[PDB]
Amino acid sequence: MSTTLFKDFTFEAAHRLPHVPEGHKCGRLHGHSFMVRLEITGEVDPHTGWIIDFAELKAAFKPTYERLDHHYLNDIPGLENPTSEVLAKWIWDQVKPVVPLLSAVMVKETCTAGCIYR
Amino acid sequence: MSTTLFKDFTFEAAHRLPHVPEGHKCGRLHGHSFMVRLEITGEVDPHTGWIIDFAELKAAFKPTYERLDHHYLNDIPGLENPTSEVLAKWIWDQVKPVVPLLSAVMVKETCTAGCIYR
Amino acid sequence: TTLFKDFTFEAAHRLPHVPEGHKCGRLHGHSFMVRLEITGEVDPHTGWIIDFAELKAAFKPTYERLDHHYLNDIPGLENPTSEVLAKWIWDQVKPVVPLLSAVMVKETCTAGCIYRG
Amino acid sequence: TTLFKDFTFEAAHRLPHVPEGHKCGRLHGHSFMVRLEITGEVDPHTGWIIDFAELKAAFKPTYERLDHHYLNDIPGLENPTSEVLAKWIWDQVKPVVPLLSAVMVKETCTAGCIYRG
Amino acid sequence: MSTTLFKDFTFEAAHRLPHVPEGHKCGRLHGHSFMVRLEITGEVDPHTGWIIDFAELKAAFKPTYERLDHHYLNDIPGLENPTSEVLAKWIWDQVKPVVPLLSAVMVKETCTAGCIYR
Amino acid sequence: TTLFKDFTFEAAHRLPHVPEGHKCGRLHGHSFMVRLEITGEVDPHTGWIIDFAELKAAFKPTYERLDHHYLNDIPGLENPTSEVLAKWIWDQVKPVVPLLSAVMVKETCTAGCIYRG
Ligand SMILES: [Zn+2]
Ligand SMILES: [Zn+2]
Ligand SMILES: [Zn+2]
Ligand SMILES: [Zn+2]
Ligand SMILES: [Zn+2]
Ligand SMILES: [Zn+2]
Repeated sequence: MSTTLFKDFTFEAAHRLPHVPEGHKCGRLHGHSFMVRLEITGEVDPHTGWIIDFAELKAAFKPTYERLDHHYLNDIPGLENPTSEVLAKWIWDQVKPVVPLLSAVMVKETCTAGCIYR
Repeated sequence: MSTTLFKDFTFEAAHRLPHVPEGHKCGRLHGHSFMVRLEITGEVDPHTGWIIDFAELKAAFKPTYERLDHHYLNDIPGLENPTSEVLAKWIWDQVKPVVPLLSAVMVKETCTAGCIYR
Repeated sequence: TTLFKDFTFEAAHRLPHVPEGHKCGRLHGHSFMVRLEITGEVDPHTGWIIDFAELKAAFKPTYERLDHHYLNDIPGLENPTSEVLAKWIWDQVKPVVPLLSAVMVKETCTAGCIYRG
Repeated sequence: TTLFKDFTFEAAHRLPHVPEGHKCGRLHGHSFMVRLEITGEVDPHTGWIIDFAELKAAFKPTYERLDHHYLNDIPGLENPTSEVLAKWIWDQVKPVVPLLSAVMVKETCTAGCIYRG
Repeated sequence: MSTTLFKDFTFEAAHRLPHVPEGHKCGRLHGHSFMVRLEITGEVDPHTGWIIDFAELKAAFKPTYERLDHHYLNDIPGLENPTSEVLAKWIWDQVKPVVPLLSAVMVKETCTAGCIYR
Repeated sequence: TTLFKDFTFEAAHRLPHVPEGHKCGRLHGHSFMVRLEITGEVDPHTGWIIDFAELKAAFKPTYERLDHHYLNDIPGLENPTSEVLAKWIWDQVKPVVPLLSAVMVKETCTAGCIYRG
């Protein structure tokens, strides 16, 4: 049987949805306190007792983090439609290359509402 | 690989357990601040960038919601034994017909205790 | 210096004096949070105003009266609003916990009430 | 006796008067929490200081002005810090809710601000 | 399709990591407010409407609980390297024998960081 | 107007002056929450009482003394109750943050302590 590990970051940005019908609240400029969850799966080095470091995880994420934190998302190439579904994937795509063990990504824009890409 | 989405509602009702041994706290009339989590899986329309709406999800749930919120659960046909296990299913059963993408239902009666039916 | 301790208990209530078919008038329930908070000086030796276990015991009677119960049944709780209810709690505990200074009650996660003094 | 009600709304803002390329000066956003809290006596009959639904309605105008909006656009919110912002809210509501006694605003989960009186 | 159930406990202990490079914050004596989640899967007795009791679950866990709560973890045989990965497993191992339905164990040492063994 | 900022740090402690084999006397630990809160007037131009980053820096020394450490080792923290501990923190920070008005410490999620003034 298997072990997975998981780490939460939060960040602050503004976004808007380009393709919502004209009235929709969601297409007005607005913002959120997003939460992101990286999750990794793999083996547990018998010496460190770790799937992986974390210092190493943080710093691998960080440049991707910094691009979103306290920023407007539609200006980031890839996120012209900054939906949770689109964003969760956008992350997977940036970090999967530098974190091979990336198992799944989760994005919550509100307390009460989220998204999990694999 | 695949994307799932998820939405939290909370509601207020009273319930009691019909079949607990005579002393049990749980068979006295009492109530809870329940939390319910609908989760859907499916594809991400390339134009909307959405698995589905939400306004559309909310309103599809709503009649089922309204029947539980600020109500006593044993009076609802189906919930004569308003356990989490029984309730989580009871929901699946009402909403799966109107939300084909329903992937799983979660019911938490306390902060610290829940149930996930699929 | 003030301390404060928090408890959830799980119960039912309806409000009797509410309009027509208003939804708080239908027998419902909530997961409630109660916060006793107390003010005194720390013992220069224990480093404590009270245990937190001295507290627990002194509450426990009132606590099991409410947890997993229906509130309207409880003399003094005909009409169990947050306001009635926090006050009622204060009346029960102030005798057994003289240092006690506030009682806070929350029905839901987002509403709540403080009965000070 | 005090009551308090809590609301999240979801919005964008940037701070105009901040150094160089400081990160709060880049157009960002937050999930905000607002807490109105009010002080009065309970009706000896309703058991209430106010509904919580009387409240909701009296706020609702100001609330939809902020939710899902950009704040700098809102006259009086050029410079939307927590401090500016809680005060601004107080100025809008104190007229419509005279019992109102504090306004608390939180940008993030861990920072926040109370504008009393 | 299937029902799983889940229960949260929290506990207080101190631990340190034996095998971190010399500076690391993590190898200094420190402690945490850990959270543990037992999760069970099985069938729902049609009379009780329960996968299982809980009173029965609690008390089956309890001796294992008591050994960790308000204790230093490196002194417990098995936990000489009290990492989340190692600890989550350590639990599985103690409770799986007395709770056959144990489906998965979760350990969170901070609000923002955890581990799920199966 | 008051602001408040929140920090978790992760540490160990035991209480020396506690009965027999009482469980707080066994070397344990907690995830602690510290809340500095401060009261002053907002700058009519910045819209701020303080940064939140001016704060962070002024705390940081005391903060890394506690985070990931054992508390009984720290002069003045023989006997690290919440009460001792919040006060101790106040004594360290009030010099570096004169506007500071409360310090709140929480051992667990449900207990806690405020050292005002
Ligand atoms: Zn949005
Ligand atoms: Zn129940
Ligand atoms: Zn109610
Ligand atoms: Zn900001
Ligand atoms: Zn640690
Ligand atoms: Zn302790």
